[PDB]
Amino acid sequence: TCEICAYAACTGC
Repeated sequence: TCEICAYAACTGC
């Protein structure tokens, strides 16, 4: 999912 931190959910990024 967070392959390139694609989604807003992908925090830290």
